[PDB]
Amino acid sequence: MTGPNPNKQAVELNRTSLYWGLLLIFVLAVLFSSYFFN
Amino acid sequence: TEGTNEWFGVDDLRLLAVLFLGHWAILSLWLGSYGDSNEDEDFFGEIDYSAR
Amino acid sequence: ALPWYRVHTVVLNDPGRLIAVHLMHTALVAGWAGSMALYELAVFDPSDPV
Amino acid sequence: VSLWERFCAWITSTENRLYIGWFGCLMFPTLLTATSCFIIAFIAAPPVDIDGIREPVAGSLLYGNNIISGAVVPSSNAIGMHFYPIWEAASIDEWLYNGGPYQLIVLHFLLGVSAYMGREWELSYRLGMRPWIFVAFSAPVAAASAVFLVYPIGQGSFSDGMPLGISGTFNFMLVFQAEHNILMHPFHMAGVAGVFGGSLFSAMHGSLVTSSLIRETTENESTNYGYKFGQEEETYNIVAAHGYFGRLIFQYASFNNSRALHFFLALWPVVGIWITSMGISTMAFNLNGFNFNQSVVDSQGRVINTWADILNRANLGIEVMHERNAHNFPLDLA
Amino acid sequence: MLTLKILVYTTVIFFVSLFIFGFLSSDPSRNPNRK
Amino acid sequence: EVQFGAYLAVLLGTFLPALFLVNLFIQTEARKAGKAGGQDSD
Amino acid sequence: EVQFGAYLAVLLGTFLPALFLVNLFIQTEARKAGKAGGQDSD
Amino acid sequence: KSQINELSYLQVKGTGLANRCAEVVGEDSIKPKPGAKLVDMCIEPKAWAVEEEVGKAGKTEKKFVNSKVMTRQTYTLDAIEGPITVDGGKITFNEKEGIDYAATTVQLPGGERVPFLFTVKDLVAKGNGDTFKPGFQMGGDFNTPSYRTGLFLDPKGRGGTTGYDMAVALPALQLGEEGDAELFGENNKVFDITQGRIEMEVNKVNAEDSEIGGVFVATQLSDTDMGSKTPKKVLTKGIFYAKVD
Amino acid sequence: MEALVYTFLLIGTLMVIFFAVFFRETPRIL
Ligand code: CLA
Ligand code: CLA
Ligand code: CLA
Ligand code: CLA
Ligand code: CLA
Ligand SMILES: CC(C)=CCC/C(C)=C/CC/C(C)=C/CC/C(C)=C/CC/C(C)=C/CC/C(C)=C/CC/C(C)=C/CC/C(C)=C/CC/C(C)=C/CC1=CC(=O)C(C)=C(C)C1=O
Ligand SMILES: CCCCCCCCCCCCCCCC(=O)OC[C@H](CO[C@@H]1O[C@H](CS(=O)(=O)O)[C@@H](O)[C@H](O)[C@H]1O)OC(=O)CCCCCCCCCCCCCCC
Ligand SMILES: CCCCCCCCCCCCCCCC(=O)OC[C@H](COP(=O)(O)OC[C@@H](O)CO)OC(=O)CCCCCCCCCCCCCCC
Ligand code: OEX
Ligand SMILES: [Fe+2]
Repeated sequence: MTGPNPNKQAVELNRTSLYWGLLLIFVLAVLFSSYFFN
Repeated sequence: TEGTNEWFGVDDLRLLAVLFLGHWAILSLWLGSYGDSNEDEDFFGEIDYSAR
Repeated sequence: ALPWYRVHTVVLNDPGRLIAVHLMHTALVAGWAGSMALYELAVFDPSDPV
Repeated sequence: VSLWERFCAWITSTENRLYIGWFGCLMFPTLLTATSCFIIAFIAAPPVDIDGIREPVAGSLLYGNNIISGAVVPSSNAIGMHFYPIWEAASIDEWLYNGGPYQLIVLHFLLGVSAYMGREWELSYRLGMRPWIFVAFSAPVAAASAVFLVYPIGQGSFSDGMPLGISGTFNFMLVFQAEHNILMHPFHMAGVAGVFGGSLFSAMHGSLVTSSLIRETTENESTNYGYKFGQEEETYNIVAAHGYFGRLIFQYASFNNSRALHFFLALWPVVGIWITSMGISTMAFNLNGFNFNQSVVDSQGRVINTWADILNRANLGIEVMHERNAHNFPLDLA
Repeated sequence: MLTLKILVYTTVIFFVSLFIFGFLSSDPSRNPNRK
Repeated sequence: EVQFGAYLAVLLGTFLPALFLVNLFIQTEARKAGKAGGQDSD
Repeated sequence: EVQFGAYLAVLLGTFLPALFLVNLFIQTEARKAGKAGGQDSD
Repeated sequence: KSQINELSYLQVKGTGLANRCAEVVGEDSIKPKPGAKLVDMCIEPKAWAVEEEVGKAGKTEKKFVNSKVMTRQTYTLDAIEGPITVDGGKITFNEKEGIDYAATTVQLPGGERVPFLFTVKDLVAKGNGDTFKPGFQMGGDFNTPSYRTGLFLDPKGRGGTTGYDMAVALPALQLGEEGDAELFGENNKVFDITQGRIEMEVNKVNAEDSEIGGVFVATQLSDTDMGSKTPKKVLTKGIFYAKVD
Repeated sequence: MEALVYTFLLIGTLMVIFFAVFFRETPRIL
């Protein structure tokens, strides 16, 4: 190895942006399912 | 020809030059350190710690 | 404190890990093209090329 | 200073991630070739004439199998015991038909496992350890060489060798039962006692240590965090677990010595698998197990059945059905 | 098929010779006791 | 007759990205409970 | 002929429990980076 | 030859020599006697070809692609006996005994394995003239038996003269008035006999040694596994050798 | 189509064997 990277950061996702990203996936799953099942 | 009774499976003459140049190419590496040493230096141990 | 859309900007001031990342995209592109072409040979049928 | 001394210093260095050693010079090229051919022959390999009757048995995943049924098929009955490498096969298609990769995998396996065993010796020498972990590993090496090497020798063909698979294992065990009666043989009896006893004393020793652990944690965190690595204090009250087992059976049946205790855990399985692997070996040369068929008779002389006669009728069912086309003559001499 | 065969005897007696001349390389003296 | 690879498209198109976004939230709350130093940091 | 509900059994039997065990590791390392107080806690 | 007969058994074995027919030396004429009986006719093919649908530039006419044999050295026929009867117009041959079948398997492009029984059973040869000459050329029909004798058991355990006759691990197929008649073809095992046409051609004779030998060409039909598939036409070529006595 | 799942389970199992050997949590005294 070498030394520890000084470019370590942390990732954040608040409770607000969770519900956006969940609803984004389910609505795209509702929309595109009917075409994939054909 | 599988069940021929030939030495080390050497079917053709070309495979010998493979064997001789394999043992000797590492033998010559080995003689670069452990060769050309004194063949007349003993010990009363069970194990020798002479040199490199 | 990075958002999820800035997580890969830790490699801006790090050339040594800029390569290791660019090698990992390469190992996924090359692994795709190998495993796609293995998938296509199980599906291809050379019975009638006409 | 020399190039060889700077290479011997690296190849015997314990400062490597994995110790290579001088046995790794022929462990690693052997086992990586047994591996890289096994993954290809298990996934993509055409069917193989095993019975020598030109009825090819599928064994790979691309030819409609799964994890259970798929298997690297042993070589042909037509080859038998002959050495069949790639260069003595005139094409790879002729090699893969006649059971090619079974000999390439097995022979590079038994060299690599007998070199993995000597590698366990070598690092014990360079670390200051007493040497004999590799003697305990002799017991599965004895058993691997019994079903892949010794049993094809005494039966005269690699086709009787063990198929590299899961359903092929149970084709091997049942046909070995009908032709050799392994369950009545006292060396399979001495290794069933080796692994039933081995799994007993494993879970019996592992419970008495875990029973007598010393308080070093709280009830919120894990039990395992009361052991700091490399500590010099003993992590369990061994007097406590001795007084428990000294009352659970009686007093004199308990090892107070932890060294003699941890030796008996290494004795019992390993001796049980040395003896078992020399059961397959002595039954490779058709010295079968016991045969008590028609042993109990009345005074009239009529045969009174026993449990061995019921066991015989199970052996007669597998004997008349194994290799149902390969036989032409009334006695399975092979 | 006689071109592959040449390649194997190279690779075998390469590593076999590393094995043979490995233990001839004063191998008992390579212990943590002394030297 | 429907395509039987569409069940794998939808139910992994739901679950795999949605379980991803849950993970970025759980480690967000763990870092906030990590710094806070009381009863949950450990 | 195979059962087409087995793809949903296996590929969710892999992914859903295996993505679960990843989450317990990521929040474990976030709590350790949370308490540590340097460059990653936030 | 007599050169092969010089060797002992330990010098021939493992060398692939016993597979190969002899090489006759020189050319002359030999006359078949009234009681003339053919002694050591061996036939060995040197090339194989299976009739397929070939991928030309724009067309798909049927042509022969060749193939690689995969059973190793087991293809040669040997020791084939038979009397040489003299019809007035044309000399004839009818084989009687000897090893007159050699089962073998060739592989096509694509990975398809085509087994076929290579045989000369019940051969009626007819050739121009009376005496064997370097221009002599005889041939005729032979009967191919089936590749499997009727007591062969398939993976389910079904044969023509033994075994079951239904899908033994599918016990709900024989329910109803129809039964299992949807898979009827894979239950009925039919022994099949087809025809084959060989064309031999003598070109080198010894009369001082009474042994002939030349080039043949044989066509026949591959196997079907008792009606499991459509058999395919197999052409082969090679060299033979015979002792005319 | 069926054997594609079996292959992915096998090489996916060999991945986590690779990461467990080389990326192991190295134990340390003190
Ligand atoms: C050559 C290609 C390339 C490269 C190397 C980058 C590199 C970068 N971009 Mg950029 N970008 C690109 C193309 C590229 N971009 C394109 C084409 C667009 C238009 C869509 C954008 C739009 C864009 C925006 C709007 C932003 C960036 C940002 C960034 C930075 C961080 C990326 C990050 O955090 O994402 C992390 C991403 C994730 C954690 C998940 C993303 C999930 C995606 C949406 C779906 C999954 C991807 C899918 C599997 C890919 C299939 C392959 C397909 C590309 C063929 C980084 C410097 C950020 C920036 O400016 O840095 C401060 C930022 O805010 N990019
Ligand atoms: C280095 C480790 C190693 C070892 C031990 C083997 C061993 C073997 N391989 Mg393998 N192989 C290896 C690496 C290795 N392989 C690698 C790295 C590859 C990838 C290229 C292959 C690829 C490969 C293929 C593709 C095939 C083999 C095959 C074989 C077998 C026969 C090969 C042969 O003729 O050996 C040559 C051996 C010798 C000439 C003998 C050397 C022994 C020396 C001389 C020591 C003896 C000392 C002597 C007795 C002292 C006498 C003193 C005097 C005074 C009397 C054999 C089991 C074949 C096989 O298994 O087919 C079934 C086969 O087809 N191998
Ligand atoms: C089954 C494998 C095996 C293993 C793991 C060991 C292990 C050991 N042997 Mg040993 N040995 C063996 C078989 C084995 N032996 C056999 C079969 C012989 C008789 C030929 C010997 C003769 C022998 C002597 C004379 C010496 C050792 C020594 C040693 C120790 C150090 C390693 C060394 O330098 O030996 C080198 C390794 C060997 C000699 C055997 C190599 C075995 C290979 C890896 C696998 C088996 C292949 C087969 C036997 C070779 C056939 C070749 C042919 C096909 C061409 C170690 C405990 C040394 C020691 O410490 O003694 C105190 C020592 O001086 N051994
Ligand atoms: C209650 C039932 C019972 C029990 C407990 C046993 C117990 C046993 N039977 Mg037995 N048997 C039974 C019923 C039973 N039998 C019945 C009913 C039959 C008749 C069908 C048989 C027929 C039978 C046969 C025919 C055989 C046994 C054998 C054995 C032994 C197996 C141990 C073994 O092979 O490990 C030893 C370990 C190995 C063989 C593995 C070696 C692996 C090497 C060292 C390394 C491999 C590494 C691997 C490739 C990769 C590692 C992981 C990687 C990711 C790194 C054991 C004593 C076998 C035997 O006698 O011993 C040979 C045997 O051949 N039995
Ligand atoms: C009902 C419970 C039971 C019991 C008591 C046994 C007992 C036995 N089985 Mg068995 N078995 C069982 C269930 C049982 N089995 C089941 C459910 C199966 C699977 C279907 C098998 C399958 C099986 C196979 C396949 C084989 C056995 C064998 C054996 C024998 C040795 C096993 C051994 O040493 O294990 C290891 C355990 C120990 C060493 C602990 C000690 C066990 C002994 C018997 C107790 C000692 C107490 C002593 C007699 C009393 C005096 C002491 C006193 C002074 C305090 C032994 C007679 C083997 C055999 O045939 O041997 C002849 C054998 O081949 N068994
Ligand atoms: C008066 C009237 C009415 C008349 C009728 C007469 C009458 C009263 C009759 C009744 C009498 C009657 C039958 C009573 C007898 C009672 C009796 C014994 C009945 C039970 C019957 C029976 C079959 C018993 C025999 C079975 C038995 C218990 C066998 C014991 C087996 C045995 C000796 C095992 C030892 C194995 C062993 C060596 C284990 C140690 C190895 C091991 C790894 C242990 C782990 C371990 C051990 C340690 O040591 C310590 C330290 C630690 C750390 C540790 O890990
Ligand atoms: C009708 C015929 C009658 C029988 C005839 C005899 C035939 C041959 C018998 C062979 C006897 C061999 C004696 C070996 C002694 C020895 O091992 O000591 C090793 C130590 C020494 O004891 C330890 O010894 C130490 C004292 S000292 O070393 O002995 O001085 C002491 O510190 C320590 O506490 C103590 O545990 O003992 C132990 O650690 C316990 C293991 C005992 C193993 C013996 C049992 C036999 C093997 C099990 C059966 C096979 C297993 C597989 C079965 C499937
Ligand atoms: C092969 C591997 C497959 C990889 C797939 C994995 C990645 C998949 C998921 C990533 C995308 C996640 C999007 C997160 C979303 C997210 O977290 O939002 C938050 C994000 C930015 O938020 P901030 O900058 O406030 O973030 C602060 C940080 O603390 C957290 O981000 O917003 C966006 O990036 C743009 C807004 C998109 C928000 C969606 C808007 C559309 C609303 C939904 C519309 C549907 C309803 C329609 C009704 C008609
Ligand atoms: O190869 Mn496999 O199994 Ca031994 O027995 Mn004889 O050979 Mn065959 O029969 Mn039974
Ligand atoms: Fe212990």
